[PDB]
Amino acid sequence: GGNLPDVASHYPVAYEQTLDGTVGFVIDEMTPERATASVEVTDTLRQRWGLVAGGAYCALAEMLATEATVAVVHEKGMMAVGQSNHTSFFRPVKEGHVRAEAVRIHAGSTTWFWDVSLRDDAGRLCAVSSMSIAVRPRRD
Amino acid sequence: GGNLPDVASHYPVAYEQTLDGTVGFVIDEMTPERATASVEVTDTLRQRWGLVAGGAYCALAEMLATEATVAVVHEKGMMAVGQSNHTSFFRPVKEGHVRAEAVRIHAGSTTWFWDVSLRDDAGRLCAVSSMSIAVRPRRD
Amino acid sequence: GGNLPDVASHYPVAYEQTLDGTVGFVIDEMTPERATASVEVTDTLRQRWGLVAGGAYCALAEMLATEATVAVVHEKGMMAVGQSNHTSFFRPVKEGHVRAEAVRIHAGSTTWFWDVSLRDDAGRLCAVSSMSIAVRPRRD
Amino acid sequence: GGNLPDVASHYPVAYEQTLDGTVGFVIDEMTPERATASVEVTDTLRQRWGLVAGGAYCALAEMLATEATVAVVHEKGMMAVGQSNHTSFFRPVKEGHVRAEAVRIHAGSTTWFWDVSLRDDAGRLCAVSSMSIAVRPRRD
Ligand SMILES: CC(C)(COP(=O)(O)OP(=O)(O)OC[C@H]1O[C@@H](n2cnc3c(N)ncnc32)[C@H](O)[C@@H]1OP(=O)(O)O)[C@@H](O)C(=O)NCCC(=O)NCCSCC(=O)c1ccc(O)cc1
Ligand SMILES: CC(C)(COP(=O)(O)OP(=O)(O)OC[C@H]1O[C@@H](n2cnc3c(N)ncnc32)[C@H](O)[C@@H]1OP(=O)(O)O)[C@@H](O)C(=O)NCCC(=O)NCCSCC(=O)c1ccc(O)cc1
Ligand SMILES: CC(C)(COP(=O)(O)OP(=O)(O)OC[C@H]1O[C@@H](n2cnc3c(N)ncnc32)[C@H](O)[C@@H]1OP(=O)(O)O)[C@@H](O)C(=O)NCCC(=O)NCCSCC(=O)c1ccc(O)cc1
Ligand SMILES: CC(C)(COP(=O)(O)OP(=O)(O)OC[C@H]1O[C@@H](n2cnc3c(N)ncnc32)[C@H](O)[C@@H]1OP(=O)(O)O)[C@@H](O)C(=O)NCCC(=O)NCCSCC(=O)c1ccc(O)cc1
Repeated sequence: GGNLPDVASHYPVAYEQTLDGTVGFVIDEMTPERATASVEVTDTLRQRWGLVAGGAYCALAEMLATEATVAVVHEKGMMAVGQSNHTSFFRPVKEGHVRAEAVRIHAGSTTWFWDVSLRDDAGRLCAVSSMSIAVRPRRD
Repeated sequence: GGNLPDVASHYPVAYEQTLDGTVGFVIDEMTPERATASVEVTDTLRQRWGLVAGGAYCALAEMLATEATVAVVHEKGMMAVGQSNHTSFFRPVKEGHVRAEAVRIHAGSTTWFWDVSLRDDAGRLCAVSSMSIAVRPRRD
Repeated sequence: GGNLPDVASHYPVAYEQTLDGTVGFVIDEMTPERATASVEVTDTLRQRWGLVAGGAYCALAEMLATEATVAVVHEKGMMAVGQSNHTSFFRPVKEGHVRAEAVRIHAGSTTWFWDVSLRDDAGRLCAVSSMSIAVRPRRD
Repeated sequence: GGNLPDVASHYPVAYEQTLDGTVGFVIDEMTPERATASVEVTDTLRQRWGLVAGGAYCALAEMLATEATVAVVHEKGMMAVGQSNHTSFFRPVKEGHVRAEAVRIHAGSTTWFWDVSLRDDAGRLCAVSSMSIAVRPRRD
């Protein structure tokens, strides 16, 4: 179950069948201000040229940012969803792992912003994602 | 597979095994200025809350934009990779298909820029992605 | 007064003393779904290398997008403000004019999105800005 | 003026006459990895609603990031221009100063990337800008 925050008795999609569980993401640490996650590179994470697909780093970042926000706001009657993701790609990843670290930089009443760094096994900065997370009252 | 441009005799990773083949993306039209693709929504595309993951829209966008660039520049001795992807999420998608249309808006010597709209089965605009593609001389 | 929409008896800053009036922006057309604006290039719009400063195209886009939203939402008791601007720069402008055209692509209850194209005197696409406009109940 | 890097004997436009000189931007520190600048808020920086215009944060960011790149690459025969600017707006600024700190996060051969934070007099983070800078061989 990816070590995601446990905020509800039931979720619509079991984690392992999600896009996230399919490609094998796992959350390591999570606090209100910071969170980390990682994944092993396999072909399922790659595109046909053999590099990790840009959308894999975006998916990693948005799950980490979104769920770190859910962790806080769910018990407050709020829902949180990705509203925008700007990801830039500095160095490709061919194999090994991708490690993500999300740092909360603003927590507003309606929008939280996380900066997510994505590093290879050598610790080099391969991508960054700025995630903006919409926070809204839950619908009934 | 998935009807990508056939520009080389073999590829590092078989399409059906890539992230893109796993989630079921299929390219329909492709021209130097415009390309379309679509995918059937299934759990493998969703996150745990039962909506299509933002990363899925981003990966559909970047494949369509990048591969549409490859189809032109590969024979000219160039490589094309995603360098930035800014995606914004307007309406969630729970089920059906996601249909993408990529329109080329600038074709520089070093950077091509594509705007990709992602629509649900009702035609509603659920996400947009601005793809910047780096075009460089092949190393090998 | 830049032909901005007249929605209030008093504004805190006279338009001519604004950043916008300083560099000489003027709105030409405005509807709920589309709006246009232009400016003459002068040194005040340039940076020290003699090209139009990237922030000039961003300022043009955000005023056009924001105020086209104000035009609709003000009389509804709402305020509208720029929440994010992603601008990409395809060709520099040395002299002449910059013309902007803003197309509304999503109008949500809390967020409207405008795509803004910025063209030179030859009609070439020099920059694009994706403006996301936050819409909130006015404070008292 | 404004304490920019002095890398050439003359410049196309005198700084005091540029957009940047008109609004009063001043660079404080500059190193190959980090740079700071600030500006006093006056009407010339604001829009009509009395808040600092988003374009002002963007122009302060892009000048600091681009000029910090110029200071390194100019002597190597390169030019540096802003190619993308993604700025997000967290808290408005009504008066005081805006202080910017640019941190270099990637220095590629063709693209440098800078993250610029913009803070008010209380130290609060009011906007962030991700600057991508293109680095190319000079034409003349
Ligand atoms: C975008 C947003 C409204 C979203 O709020 P959020 O992320 O949920 O943050 P939160 O709602 O927690 O509020 C943070 C601060 O925003 C302000 N704010 C938020 N909502 C409101 C509201 N309904 N009414 C007044 N102020 C508000 C207020 O300063 C608040 O601080 P506090 O008084 O609550 O301590 C808020 O982050 C924000 O105000 N950001 C700054 C927006 C900004 O300054 N943009 C650039 C100026 S407007 C764009 C422009 O350049 C322009 C130029 C010419 C022209 O003619 C028109 C526009
Ligand atoms: C970024 C890039 C160089 C990339 O090139 P590209 O996407 O491959 O397009 P391509 O290289 O095909 O060339 C497009 C045009 O860019 C210009 N360009 C490209 N390479 C060069 C070069 N090496 N030298 C001079 N101009 C060039 C040239 O105008 C070209 O047209 P043409 O003469 O070739 O017909 C190009 O898209 C571009 O120049 N964009 C505009 C950049 C811009 O104007 N940004 C805003 C101004 S700089 C940032 C700023 O505000 C600032 C403020 C204060 C300050 O102190 C410093 C900076
Ligand atoms: C961002 C926002 C909430 C803002 O709303 P807006 O721009 O003001 O638009 P508006 O509020 O007019 O609502 C449009 C539609 O959004 C939905 N929506 C808006 N607010 C709500 C709400 N409070 N509750 C439920 N649905 C809402 C609803 O579908 C609405 O349609 P309608 O039922 O009202 O006709 C809305 O545009 C939106 O829902 N966009 C889509 C967000 C999305 O699908 N993102 C990607 C999935 S979440 C990110 C992710 O990938 C993830 C992955 C793994 C993981 O573990 C966690 C997350
Ligand atoms: C975009 C750019 C080429 C620009 O280069 P830069 O910012 O100047 O950095 P620089 O050129 O200094 O080189 C950085 C590294 O990039 C790689 N690189 C740069 N130029 C080249 C080249 N001509 N050929 C091969 N690799 C290169 C190389 O790894 C280099 O490290 P090194 O071997 O030089 O030490 C580089 O930053 C980069 O390669 N970024 C990563 C691009 C990326 O991985 N995007 C995601 C994958 S491609 C998009 C996608 O998902 C997709 C999916 C499906 C599909 O069918 C097609 C595409």
